[PDB]
Amino acid sequence: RFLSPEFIPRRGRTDPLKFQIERKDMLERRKVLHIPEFYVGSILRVTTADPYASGKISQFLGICIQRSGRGLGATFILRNVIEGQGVEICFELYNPRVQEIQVVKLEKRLDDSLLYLRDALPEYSTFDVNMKPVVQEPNQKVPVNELKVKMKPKPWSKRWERPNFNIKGIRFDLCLTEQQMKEAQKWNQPWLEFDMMREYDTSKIEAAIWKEIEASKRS
Amino acid sequence: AIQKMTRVRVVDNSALGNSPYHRAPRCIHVYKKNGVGKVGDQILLAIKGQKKKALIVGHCMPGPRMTPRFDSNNVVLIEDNGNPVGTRIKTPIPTSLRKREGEYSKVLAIAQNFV
Amino acid sequence: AAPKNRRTIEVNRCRRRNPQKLIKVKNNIDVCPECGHLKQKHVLCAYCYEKVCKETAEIRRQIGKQEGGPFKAPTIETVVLYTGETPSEQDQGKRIIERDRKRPSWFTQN
Amino acid sequence: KSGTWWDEHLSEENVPFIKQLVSDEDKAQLASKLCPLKDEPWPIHPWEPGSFRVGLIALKLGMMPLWTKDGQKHVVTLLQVQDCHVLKYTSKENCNGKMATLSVGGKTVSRFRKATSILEFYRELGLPPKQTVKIFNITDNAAIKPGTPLYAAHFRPGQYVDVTAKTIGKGFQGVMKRWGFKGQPATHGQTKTHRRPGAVATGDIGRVWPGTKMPGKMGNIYRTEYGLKVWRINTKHNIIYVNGSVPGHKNCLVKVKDSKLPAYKDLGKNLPFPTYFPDGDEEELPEDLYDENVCQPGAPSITFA
Amino acid sequence: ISHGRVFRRMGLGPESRIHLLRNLLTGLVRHERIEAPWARVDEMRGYAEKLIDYGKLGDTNERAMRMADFWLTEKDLIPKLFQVLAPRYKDQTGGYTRMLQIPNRSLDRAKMAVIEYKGNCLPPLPLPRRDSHLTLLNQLLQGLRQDLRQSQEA
RNA sequence: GCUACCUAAGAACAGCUAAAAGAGCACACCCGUCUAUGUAGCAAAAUAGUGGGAAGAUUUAUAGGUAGAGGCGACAAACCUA
RNA sequence: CUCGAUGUUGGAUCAGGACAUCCCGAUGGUGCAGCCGCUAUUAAAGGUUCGUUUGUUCAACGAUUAAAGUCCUACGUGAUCUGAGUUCAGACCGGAGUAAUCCAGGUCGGUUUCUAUCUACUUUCAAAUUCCUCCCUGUACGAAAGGACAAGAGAAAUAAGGCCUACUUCACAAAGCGCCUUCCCCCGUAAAUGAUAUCAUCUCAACUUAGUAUUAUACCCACACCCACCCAAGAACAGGGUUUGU
Ligand SMILES: [K+]
Ligand SMILES: [K+]
Ligand SMILES: [K+]
Ligand SMILES: [K+]
Ligand SMILES: [Mg+2]
Ligand SMILES: [Mg+2]
Ligand SMILES: [Mg+2]
Ligand SMILES: [Mg+2]
Ligand SMILES: [Mg+2]
Ligand SMILES: [Mg+2]
Ligand SMILES: [Mg+2]
Ligand SMILES: [Mg+2]
Ligand SMILES: [Mg+2]
Ligand SMILES: [Mg+2]
Ligand SMILES: [Mg+2]
Ligand SMILES: [Mg+2]
Ligand SMILES: [Mg+2]
Ligand SMILES: [Mg+2]
Ligand SMILES: [Mg+2]
Ligand SMILES: [Mg+2]
Ligand SMILES: [Mg+2]
Ligand SMILES: [Mg+2]
Ligand SMILES: [Mg+2]
Ligand SMILES: [Mg+2]
Ligand SMILES: [Mg+2]
Ligand SMILES: [Mg+2]
Ligand SMILES: [Mg+2]
Ligand SMILES: [Mg+2]
Ligand SMILES: [Mg+2]
Ligand SMILES: [Mg+2]
Ligand SMILES: [Mg+2]
Ligand SMILES: [Mg+2]
Ligand SMILES: [Mg+2]
Ligand SMILES: [Zn+2]
Repeated sequence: RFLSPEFIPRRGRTDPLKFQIERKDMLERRKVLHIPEFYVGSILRVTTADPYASGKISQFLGICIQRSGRGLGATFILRNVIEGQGVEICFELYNPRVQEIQVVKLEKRLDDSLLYLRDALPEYSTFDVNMKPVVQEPNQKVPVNELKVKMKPKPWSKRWERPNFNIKGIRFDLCLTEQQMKEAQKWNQPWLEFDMMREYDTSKIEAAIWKEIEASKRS
Repeated sequence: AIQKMTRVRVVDNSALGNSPYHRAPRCIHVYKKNGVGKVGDQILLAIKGQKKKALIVGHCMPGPRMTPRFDSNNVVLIEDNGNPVGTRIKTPIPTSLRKREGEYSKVLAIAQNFV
Repeated sequence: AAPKNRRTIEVNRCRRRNPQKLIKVKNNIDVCPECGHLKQKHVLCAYCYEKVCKETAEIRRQIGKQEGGPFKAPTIETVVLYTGETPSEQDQGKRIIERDRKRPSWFTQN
Repeated sequence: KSGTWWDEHLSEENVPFIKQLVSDEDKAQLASKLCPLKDEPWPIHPWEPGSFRVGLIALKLGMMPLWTKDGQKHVVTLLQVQDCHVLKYTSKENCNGKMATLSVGGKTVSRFRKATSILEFYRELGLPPKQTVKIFNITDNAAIKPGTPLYAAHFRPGQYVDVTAKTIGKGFQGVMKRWGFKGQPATHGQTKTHRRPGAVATGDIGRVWPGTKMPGKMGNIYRTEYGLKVWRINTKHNIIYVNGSVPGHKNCLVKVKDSKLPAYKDLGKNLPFPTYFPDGDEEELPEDLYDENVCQPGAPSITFA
Repeated sequence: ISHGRVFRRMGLGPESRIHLLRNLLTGLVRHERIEAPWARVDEMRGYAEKLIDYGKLGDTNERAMRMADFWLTEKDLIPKLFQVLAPRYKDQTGGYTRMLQIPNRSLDRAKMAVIEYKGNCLPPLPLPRRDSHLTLLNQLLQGLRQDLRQSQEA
């Protein structure tokens, strides 16, 4: 069972009714536009109506580097390098201008966020705009791509080596020295992982959401 | 996104923009009352010791949803009338610029790729 | 910034004796039914709590003698048995802390 | 002389019984008011130019995005009408003001926490107590009988409303956050002066003018957002989708009224008057009312052809 | 401003707060009843409840063992958590602890609280008991209840 | 018994580079560049960081000598018990 | 007046006021065709930019703007800040002097304390200004060149007040770099009728019109449950909730 991440509300004091009525709109839009299962690291091709484009339609293919937001506003960022120029577009999943979302290559990566690809070699962000969709077998585990990227010379957009980021898909041994890695460890917070009161359990929330999703599919 | 002192990248093929120089092209004025330039705004550049107007065709600052964000601050050199100095733009430029064909018709004619 | 003039006792009395500065009367004091000493409605009785602590301390000293050292916590439940009592059927398999006194009335056997 | 509360002296057995007892009476009282038109309603006059009708009290559920048929994104605030009833009517003569007034209350609260005078008022009305009561200036032809329930469909999409509520309370704040003062530089020798007001007046007057901007309590005061468009109405849950943001925190109570801006004057000719009576309504309204420009969730994807 | 900030600021910072709470929780598991400042007991009570849930996962759950290893500074108590405390609450889904305010501390007049794991072997605390059902008010309500139940069955 | 200079006889100076050194990097140690803090202060001159030097005209313990019309001074009218 | 001390330039911060108006509004005249100007009357609600060198106030220069106003407020404001300059003790240059030292000169360096007793003040709650684009229109105007006004439509900037759906800093929330809302006027003159003075005359004549707001409306408004707990409320106090008091 894959529950799209935008369905799980963030912790807070929002009245549960607000999330229930928002889910009714997400499910009504999902039967008009098929929103497929995908993860950060998957290759997508998104088609959207554009008033000023040629043919009044635009297509963009890129790797998903971030999934964020909740509710109707949930978005995802696609990244690609076109003519040597890196480009990113933040798409709204439920924006009515979206005509199709095609999963060209379904896969997961070692990290839940690939923002550090902006600081990696361009090759890791380059994907052919006309690459053909690779078939996904039925009831198969989502492939996890264990690629570790090589980074450009510092400085980077962010301190990717810091513990708070918890990035596992970077070849730190090549780009950083041993003294530089020890300095980064000064920001480690070993007590954080054991702080039980920060844990956010969504098991019961997810179970109730699945019931609402199944009811909609019958009607 | 692009303000005074911001160093920009000329994405057209004009000789003025691609000749080597010891100082990088720099914004010295934005033709906006708030002084902050976005895609489609004109700016004044200090380039090879000269003053030349340019049109912003991309920047790294996030914009509205569904709009492209670039890894560099891209500009195109133009004349005071709005004519492009170069003849070809290979770098992709946003389709949103096509809302301004009335004034930027000629600049768009030399754009090969749109995003 | 220093005081430009001395403050009079008349002014000082108005500040010091203002109702805000005075001690407020408490309306949540009641008598404890068990012991008869005073207590606050939302707080445990001091007299009764001290009595419970004294017995708890005595039992804990006995637990120490049985353990006979640090890092010797038991892996089974414990039952306090006073003089004149023997382990029940439910007390089998539990460490028995024997107290050399009569079972306190308020302490109910389970 | 010692203070007491409702379940202070109640035993373990009586606390559940009392809770169930009072809860059921509240539900029964609210259900008895669902047929206002069958309980001797006041005269229902037609709308006339210059007429002012009553507003609502709603709870702020949160914010949500919606897109228009032209492709533009508009964020909206969801306002749920929760047990909104008319409470009191004051004639133009007794108001002490230029117009008559109609008192409205919203959201049920526990009777165990209200003053005796408030409880006896609600006892005579036959309704459970309300958290917030607001006063709406109305014209004589818009009077409604006390006890009449009010619903979200009182408003219609395309209308403009004003929303009044208490802003988020930020406590005691400095001039920078409170008034947008620039403060002082971070470095170049500033001595314990980075977020301070600076000069507060001139030396000549030897005083500080009343109203001078100074540090103090920020927010937690009544503010009104004017000219907010009603995009959508959910009649099942009684929710109003209003354009933009409204003052206050989520789950707060807001006062909803017809917009008083000059551009929106005399636009109530097609609005329910004096209010919407679902029981009287001949044809039940659909679950959702949409403005003509709103993209409905089930509509086909936008195409620019 | 501190809207929605659910955690207190105690000790010498975030780490020291956890260590302060961990020492209180370790003492609670050993002794099963301790007294400490009211605010500190209130903050720790949340962890004391979740620790039992990890104990219920079993000693074979590697994640549960790592959590217990961190929060219990005395290693003889880890067997107690999994084999004594967790089995005792096998039939409960919550409410493993009870917290009560006790008289202010003598030295610094600090607000004080006693916390204990329910079902312990220690002498029972003088719990606050509700008024008897035989009091004047409770008897008047019992009659009202009896009457209503009689009218409903009819 | 502080400090300036001197006398007697003592003590300390890791590691690396160069291997020649009033040489470089850099501890202990000596000094006090710049900023903040502090300003009845921890302190009648300090704290934190950052800095100069650190085998030498170096730093330093002990005892002794030079005394106000004076002493001493790599002259700052320095220093000779805040 | 003050030397038993009223701290001395420019800048930062925050501005109060005048109008002798720089911009925006309304009018008279013009050697005012139009577009731009010049001059005068009325108008102080609102606004009045960012940089290079210089300690600078100024000034010069670059790029803009509807405009980059003139003044007063202890040349406003150091118990709020700054110390580049000036203005102590060190030093150098030129010059003066026999020298010690000196210079409206230049140059490098050089300790800015204060725990607020009193006065005053700490939500003047809510009507907003301006530019540009399109259109009018290549129209009025004019030989041509050139080239409007009013009406209407849209899109912005700033200001004020809020808010967190998304984006972003972030993550039970607070924020901007994000989003939402923003509504009246203002008097100078131009004209009719018509006497003193049987024409005429806009009238400190009686009078009529442009021409005006009792600034509109909005907001706020019931209050011995309250020991205790919780909170989007908060320094304390107060406030909201507890029908969530194992
Ligand atoms: K000291
Ligand atoms: K003087
Ligand atoms: K005084
Ligand atoms: K006359
Ligand atoms: Mg960055
Ligand atoms: Mg040059
Ligand atoms: Mg608050
Ligand atoms: Mg600042
Ligand atoms: Mg200082
Ligand atoms: Mg500072
Ligand atoms: Mg502390
Ligand atoms: Mg010698
Ligand atoms: Mg050595
Ligand atoms: Mg050396
Ligand atoms: Mg050296
Ligand atoms: Mg003598
Ligand atoms: Mg000398
Ligand atoms: Mg001298
Ligand atoms: Mg004096
Ligand atoms: Mg001012
Ligand atoms: Mg004037
Ligand atoms: Mg002004
Ligand atoms: Mg002055
Ligand atoms: Mg000072
Ligand atoms: Mg002063
Ligand atoms: Mg100086
Ligand atoms: Mg000389
Ligand atoms: Mg100087
Ligand atoms: Mg110096
Ligand atoms: Mg002060
Ligand atoms: Mg026009
Ligand atoms: Mg006439
Ligand atoms: Mg006449
Ligand atoms: Zn007692």
